[PDB]
Amino acid sequence: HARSTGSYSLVTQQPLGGKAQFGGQRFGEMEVWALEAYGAAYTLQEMLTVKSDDVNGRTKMYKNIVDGNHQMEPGMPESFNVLLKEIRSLGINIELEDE
Amino acid sequence: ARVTVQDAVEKIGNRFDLVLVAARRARQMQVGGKDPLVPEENDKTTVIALREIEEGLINNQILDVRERQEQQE
Amino acid sequence: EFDAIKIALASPDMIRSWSFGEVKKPETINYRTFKPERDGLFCARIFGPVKDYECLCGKYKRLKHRGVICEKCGVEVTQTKVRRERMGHIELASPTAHIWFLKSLPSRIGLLLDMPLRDIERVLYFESYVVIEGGMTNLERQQILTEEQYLDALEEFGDEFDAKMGAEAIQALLKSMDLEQECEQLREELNETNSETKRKKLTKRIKLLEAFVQSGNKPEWMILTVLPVLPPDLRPLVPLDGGRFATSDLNDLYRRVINRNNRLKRLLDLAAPDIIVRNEKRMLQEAVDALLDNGRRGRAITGSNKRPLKSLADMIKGKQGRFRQNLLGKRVDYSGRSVITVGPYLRLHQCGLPKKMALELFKPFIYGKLELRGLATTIKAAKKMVEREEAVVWDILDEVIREHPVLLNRAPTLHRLGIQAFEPVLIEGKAIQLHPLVCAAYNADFDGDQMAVHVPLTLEAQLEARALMMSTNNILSPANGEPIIVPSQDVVLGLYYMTRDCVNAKGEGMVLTGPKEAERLYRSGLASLHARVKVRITEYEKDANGELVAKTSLKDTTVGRAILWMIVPKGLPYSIVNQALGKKAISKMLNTCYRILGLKPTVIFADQIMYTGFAYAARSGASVGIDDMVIPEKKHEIISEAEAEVAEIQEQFQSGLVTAGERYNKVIDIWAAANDRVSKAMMDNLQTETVINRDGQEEKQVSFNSIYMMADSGARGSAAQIRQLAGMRGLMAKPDGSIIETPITANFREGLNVLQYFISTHGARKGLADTALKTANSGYLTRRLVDVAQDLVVTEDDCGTHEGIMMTPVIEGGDVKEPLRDRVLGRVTAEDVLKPGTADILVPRNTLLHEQWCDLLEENSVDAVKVRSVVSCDTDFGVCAHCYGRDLARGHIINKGEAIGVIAAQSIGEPGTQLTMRSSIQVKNKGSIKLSNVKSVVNSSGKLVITSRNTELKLIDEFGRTKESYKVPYGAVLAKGDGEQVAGGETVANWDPHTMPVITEVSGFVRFTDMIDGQTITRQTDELTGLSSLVVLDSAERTAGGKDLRPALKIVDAQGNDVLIPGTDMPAQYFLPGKAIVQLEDGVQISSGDTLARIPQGGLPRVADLFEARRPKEPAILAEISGIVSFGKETKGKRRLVITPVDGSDPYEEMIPKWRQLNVFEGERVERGDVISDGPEAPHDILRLRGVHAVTRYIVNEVQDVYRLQGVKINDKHIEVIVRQMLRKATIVNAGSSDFLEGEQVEYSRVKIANRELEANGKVGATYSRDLLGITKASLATESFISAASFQETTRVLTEAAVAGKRDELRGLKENVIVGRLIPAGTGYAYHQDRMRRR
DNA sequence: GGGCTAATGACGGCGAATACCC
DNA sequence: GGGTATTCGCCGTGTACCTCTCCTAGCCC
RNA sequence: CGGAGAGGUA
Ligand SMILES: [Mg+2]
Ligand SMILES: [Zn+2]
Ligand SMILES: [Zn+2]
Repeated sequence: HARSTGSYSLVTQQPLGGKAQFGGQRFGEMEVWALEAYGAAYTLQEMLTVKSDDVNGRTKMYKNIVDGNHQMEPGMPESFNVLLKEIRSLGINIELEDE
Repeated sequence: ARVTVQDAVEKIGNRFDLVLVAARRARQMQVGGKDPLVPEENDKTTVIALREIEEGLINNQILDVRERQEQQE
Repeated sequence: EFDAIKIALASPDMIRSWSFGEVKKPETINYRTFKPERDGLFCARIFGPVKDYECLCGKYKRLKHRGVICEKCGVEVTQTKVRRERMGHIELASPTAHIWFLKSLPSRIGLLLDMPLRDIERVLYFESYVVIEGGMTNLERQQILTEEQYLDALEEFGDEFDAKMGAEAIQALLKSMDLEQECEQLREELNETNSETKRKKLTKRIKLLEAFVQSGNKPEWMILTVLPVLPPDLRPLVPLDGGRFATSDLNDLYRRVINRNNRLKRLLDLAAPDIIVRNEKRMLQEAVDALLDNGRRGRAITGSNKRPLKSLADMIKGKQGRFRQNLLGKRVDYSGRSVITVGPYLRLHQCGLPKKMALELFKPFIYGKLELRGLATTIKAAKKMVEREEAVVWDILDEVIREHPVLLNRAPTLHRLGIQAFEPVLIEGKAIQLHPLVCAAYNADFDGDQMAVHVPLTLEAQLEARALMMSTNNILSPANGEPIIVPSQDVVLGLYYMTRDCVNAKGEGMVLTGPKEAERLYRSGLASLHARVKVRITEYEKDANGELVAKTSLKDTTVGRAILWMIVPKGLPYSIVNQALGKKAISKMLNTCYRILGLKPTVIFADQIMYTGFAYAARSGASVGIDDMVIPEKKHEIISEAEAEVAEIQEQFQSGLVTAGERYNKVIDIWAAANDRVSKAMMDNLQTETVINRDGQEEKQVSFNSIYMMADSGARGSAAQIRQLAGMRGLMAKPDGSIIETPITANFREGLNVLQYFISTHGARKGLADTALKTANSGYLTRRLVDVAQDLVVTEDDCGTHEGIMMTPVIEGGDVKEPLRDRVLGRVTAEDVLKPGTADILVPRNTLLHEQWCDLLEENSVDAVKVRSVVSCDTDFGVCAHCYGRDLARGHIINKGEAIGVIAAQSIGEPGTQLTMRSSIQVKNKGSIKLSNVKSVVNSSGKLVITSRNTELKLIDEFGRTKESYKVPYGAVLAKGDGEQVAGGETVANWDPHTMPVITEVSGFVRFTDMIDGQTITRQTDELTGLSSLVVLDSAERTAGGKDLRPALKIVDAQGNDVLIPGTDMPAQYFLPGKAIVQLEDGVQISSGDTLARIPQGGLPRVADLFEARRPKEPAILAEISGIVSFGKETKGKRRLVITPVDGSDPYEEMIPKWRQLNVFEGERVERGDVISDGPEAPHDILRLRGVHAVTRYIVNEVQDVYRLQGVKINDKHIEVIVRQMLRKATIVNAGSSDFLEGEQVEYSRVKIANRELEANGKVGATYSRDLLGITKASLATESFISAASFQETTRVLTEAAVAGKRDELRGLKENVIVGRLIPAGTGYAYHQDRMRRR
């Protein structure tokens, strides 16, 4: 069972899980630790941002791969913004800062 | 046709300047222009860039001189 | 793009700035149409449009009207993404106590008001009152009341006094409090008051207060006034397959809250009596409690049946909250997974892959090459083409694979060989073929494991994969330099069969000019595979400066071994192959190949090993039959005689000679002895089974029986498992753990009964459950260790320091367990190595050491090597390069950047599956005698006794080093002395441990000096002889009068004057404890060293307790200060011990629970950090007394003893850097010329870069004290808080970071993983060099 | 049948909260 | 007072799959 | 496209 670009999930713009719902694998937590253990960084950055979460980066990635380029555009993971809207949905002020 | 990148690290011992130098050169050879200075074996520009690393004629300095001169032109 | 993440407290103005409407009505949808309901949770005019760029009434479906809101229904026409971005709010009639500040423990409003939490809960839940500005009354300011007391306050002070109830009164309390006056008052009381609990609570209160004034917050913001609501898309309304809606419980919670608030407004419209609105506001406070954190207050509300529901704290806490579910581990596109299979013909730089999965994964690449070739210009017809799988697409797929790596990944990723990279080769079928040797790295058999593929997209990631994470780049392991390409089971069997010497076969006793004709003979069949034959080989030694020299001769060898010689590359000698080639042998073959010939000969040598091993294992035919296990015929007689012996011991019990437990122990020893007899018998009858002719009569050799080869190769199993397949399987334990008295006599080649099989079923199920829960605690240990050494990245190249720890090989009191070479190997020296040819600069003082230098060290016989360590590294925000030395799994030094904390945590917690969970010395070797911490005297016999407690015996060999070391107690009986020589096995070290000595320093008369008879002592008469002894009893059984009448034994001379001890002017008074048996009586002169009284008397959770650094169940306490010792006040709970320094100040005392068998006397002068009562050694006292280097030496030797007892080796560097991240914090002693507070706890690097420059100018630095926190604790108190939000809790961390306003600068891995930028570890560390060089 | 329709079988640690002698 | 001396809750719990069902049911129209 | 609950895979 595998996947190239299928349905994204609703509460978080993330790939789904399972074979029945046509989803993909889970790059788990210890696998992030494994990539950190190697000196590789770009693999992880396109992993949990471009290939997984950020909608603008992955649509421009799709256009770049069909247009011959190999280039990421990081932006911001959407799930981070979901986390921030939940913590801001508490009684907590948390923001982003200077250039 | 490439199995080990040992000699590439023998020419640049830092092993992370390897990645940045090879990626910068292979980006500048991928999308357009600035033709590879090695014969190719019908292989992608990744292997071409590492092969030109192991010929010694690519490092940070050659890219510095050539990008600076393309800026001057 | 941006920088540090700021956090603060919610202000009502900030809430109203955030929101874009008030939800006044608790509706959700229309549920008759699919349109949303106005001003409910799913509101358009508050949040936004359902569909993209379409108004609700349908006015402006055109993009030309972007921005303008409607007027028929008032909808801001934009995208629907704004319904993911706009929050909302609920105006509240009642102010509301936020729940986290109520019940965080420590409660922030709790200790902020200087008020107990019970009264706060009684105020908030409307069952009490509180005083707001009493003034000139009979009522205190913080005072709480009840209803009749409220009637009293109505009686006497219905005028000017005022008081309220509920959260509004708490808001009035927070508004009615100055902070600067509280600061002055608490600082004065810190200067004045002298009580420890008062000092503790006041210093926490003043830390919170002056941190809060530093913060830009107001305390009444801790009381909620307007409730901010989540966007609707994050709480979305999903319908199931049917006519219902099973959504999140957040919508039900907000529905409850809005109904409760609107009915409270309506009951503030009808002006109800106040008891009903007490209940109503209590319900609203309960509702906000359940919205924020359900279950934190008592019995929790529910949804479906009785099941407690999910809230915001459930969304952020726990496992399945967003950090461990959706941030650190994200599902990723371009992924796949299948069952693994082999395909042995592959090389290790490649893996097999199914065609259909490759056509699934690489779809955009295939699209790109399709419209590059222009067979279809558009993309939809291209997608139909790749759906059809036509004739051209497979050639395109073979184009796009050829040099593109992929990542392979077994799911339980323990350590960093859980993920590698491979170049795919397209294989028919549907399962991933995988190179076999690499399976031993994954610990992945072919039982049905499902490995997953990922595909790197970008060009940098392809270079990372091919350049770092390739299989070729990883042939050594970051555990240690054992190569992980050790072959597993079949190929090692084939090699061990291919190099062995049968005594005679075809071709035995001829000569051959080359291995080529040896292979030509074996493929002919005109010879043996293996026969001792003189052939010619040729080897290539590079003894000169990297230059090949070819030599040759005739060597005696075996023929298959000669065939194997055509595989080894040039530089290896011949003697690597001339042995039997077991698993350890072929592993060190690959190790020497890597150490001599670089990398590419080692990789191609591994490929050729695998090919030839599979080929000649197929040529072997190493099968197994039932006659391949030989039962010894002695076993019938051995079990018969064992049965006779246990009948004899049983009838000796039934006569009444022995006890039951003595019978149990003697019977179980004779069973173990018979078991070892069976073991010796079966091992002989296997390993010399081959008794055959030699071309003469008869000769024995090692046997070609099958299971002896499968055990002697080390392929699978050992003497335990082959013992169970032939001999008896010994003894098994019961579920209580008591070893079973009637052992398992039978064996698996014979039958088993019901009962012994049942007993082994008990044992096997115990083993399986222990492996399950052991993997559980192993996973939790790995998680703690990756979040305690999260932050640490090597950042510099040298720190230029001279300090370092000392390296000696490890000895407990047995063999030298791990020698000096392996601990020294790969680490960079601190100071120069001095050979005992004293003042020979053997190596320079700050250089790397590899294996040739280690042979130079070993043959020069160096005993102690001073070396740099990571805990003593002096790097600002990181660790220098040369304190880390060789990056293991590679040859050279660590590069600038490659982060070690993660490989350290993985290489510690990885073998946790492989772990377990639940007198007199005969000195061995021969050498001269050395003593450490020596103080001795000769007794009356002439023997040598030791007058110091902490004396160690070292055995110098004939070389000069220390090969034996023993812990000698105070007063042992040595037959020899120091400066002398003992023989191999000559008994010298002997003592009586059951009796503590009263051995005398001097000689003289023993009077009865301060010995009161009848009140302090008693007279016990030995019944066996009659020559009795005085018996001093304890402090509580006797009267309290003789408690201060101390027992003493004082030495006087022939004139009766006090014998003067040389060294002082003090006489020889000897004090005694309670429960002693005092030996001598009056009129006898003693010798020096004479007894004056007969004094009477671990697994994986051990590792977890060490890294937590817990106090044990009975902590061995130590001396806190140097000087003479003295006793104190008797039994005010404990017995107090006061050490007075000779020159310093005395007043420290240490209470001792005196039920312990103590060690020190009353008249002893000890160093600080010296033992008082023995037992397990507590780490914190070792740090605050002995030093940093001693405590890191203790932890590394203990945990190396554990991991080496299980036989899986871990190098010390990983443990040491974990120890460094344990004690990252510090505690301030004095402020000095800086501005830190006295009791302020603050991390070591911060105060180090503070006081480093404060000494660099004219000012003076400050004094600190490193305290040794546990792993889970020092993760929390960090510069970041987002790491601690990822680790183990959320409530405590976010309350602390809330009241701090702690500006969270990123600085580390996982923080930069959450925000999704580059990791400042590798290539990202060069990137962050660039970006930090910008600012 | 249906259209609204608004309890109890963990367990170790650990630190904060009181109790209770002295 | 106050220093231990308990007790009273808080909190953690191995990773990654796959298969299946069942989801708000209440209730006076 | 969400969450429970049950079984199995390593
Ligand atoms: Mg398995
Ligand atoms: Zn409209
Ligand atoms: Zn250093």
